[PDB]
Amino acid sequence: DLRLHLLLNTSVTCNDGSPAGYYLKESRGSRRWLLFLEGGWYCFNRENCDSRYDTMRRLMSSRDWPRTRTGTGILSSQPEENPYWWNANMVFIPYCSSDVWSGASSKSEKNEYAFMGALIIQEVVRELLGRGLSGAKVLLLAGSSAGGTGVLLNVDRVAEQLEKLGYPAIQVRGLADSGWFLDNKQYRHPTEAIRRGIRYWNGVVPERCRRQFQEGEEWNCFFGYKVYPTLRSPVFVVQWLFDEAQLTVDNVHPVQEGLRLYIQNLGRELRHTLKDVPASFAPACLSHEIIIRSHWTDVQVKGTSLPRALHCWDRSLHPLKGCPVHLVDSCPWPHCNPSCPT
Ligand SMILES: *[C@@H]1O[C@H](CO)[C@@H](O)[C@H](O)[C@H]1NC(C)=O
Ligand SMILES: N#CNc1nc2ccccc2[nH]1
Repeated sequence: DLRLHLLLNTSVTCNDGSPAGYYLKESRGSRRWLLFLEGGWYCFNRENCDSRYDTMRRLMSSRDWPRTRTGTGILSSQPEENPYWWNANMVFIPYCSSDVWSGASSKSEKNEYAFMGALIIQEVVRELLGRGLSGAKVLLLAGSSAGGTGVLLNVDRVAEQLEKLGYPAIQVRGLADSGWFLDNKQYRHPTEAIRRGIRYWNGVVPERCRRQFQEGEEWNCFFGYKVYPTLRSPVFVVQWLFDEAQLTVDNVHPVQEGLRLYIQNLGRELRHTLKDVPASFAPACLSHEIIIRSHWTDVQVKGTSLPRALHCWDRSLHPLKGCPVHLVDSCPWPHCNPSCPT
C-alpha cells in the first residue's frame, strides 16, 4: 500500500483550494524513483468545471481522498505483477487540477478555481528530496491519459529543477502512456478545447516548444508529435494505435466503407508519427491506458511484452541483441494483434 501525504506548502492546491498531495511507498534499498501522474480528462470553462465538481469531485479536491492506495501494474511491488521496476520507490500523484498538468494559477477573487498542475509536480519533487529522492540515480516521470500528456509537458522542467537545486547526477526520464493525440479531422463535425483551456488555466508549455510556436499558438505543444522533438530528457512513448479517447474526440462510436477508411487512416497516421521515436510501444488495439493496469504484462508487439521493452530501454541508457526498444504494430485494424485486451 502507498500512504497519503498532503503537501506541506498549502498554497499549492487542488481546484477547490484544498491541498494537493501524493501517495508514497519507500524502498530503502533502491535508488530508483517512479512518479506517476494520474489522468482523467479536463475542464475548460466555468460551467463545465462546475458540472465536474458535482459528479467527479475527487478529480477536483482532496477532501474525500483515502489514506492509502494499492499499487497496481508498474506501481506494484510484486515481481510477478511488475517484472520491470518492482523494487523501486513508488509515488502516485493524484490528478486534482483538471488542466492536463499544465496550470499555474491560484484561486482568487477573479478565479473560482485554482489550476496548479505544473506547480503540484514541482512541489511533490521538492518535498520528496527530504524523504530519500536526494539519493536517487533515476527519476522516471510516468503518467496515463491526461497524465501521459502531462509527462511530455513537464519532464524537462523536472530535469531543470533538479539541476538548479544542485543534483546533476539524478537522471530524469519520461514514460508517456495514452497521451499522444492527433489534431485530425473529426469523422462527423481538441484543438479548440486546448486553446480554450490554456487561457482559462494560465497553462504553461515547455520552453523550446513555446519559442517555436510563439504567443497564441502554445496549444500546439499539447500534441506529442509536435512537442516530443523539442525535448531533451529521454522519453518512452506507449500508445494504442486506436485509442478510445482519440476515437471519442473524433466522434467515432456493421462498419461501412467510409468509417473503415477513416479508422485505417487514423492507425496509419499514428504509426507515421512514431517512425522516428526510438523508444516506443504501440499495439494495434482499441483500448485506453495500460501501465497501472494489473494485466499490463499480457500485451506483446513482435513477441516482446511492455515490461520487457522498458527493461531493454534501461539497458540502452547505460543496439541490443533480442532486446528491442522500438515496437510498433504494422497490421491495419483493431485487435489484429492477438494479445490485445479483451
Ligand atoms: C509554496 O508554493 C508557491 C507556489 O509554487 C511558491 O511560490 C512558494 O515559494 C512556496 N513556499 C514555500 C515555503 O515553499
Ligand atoms: N483526457 C486526456 N488527455 C489529453 N487529451 C488531449 C487532447 C488534445 C491534446 C492532448 C490531449 N491530452
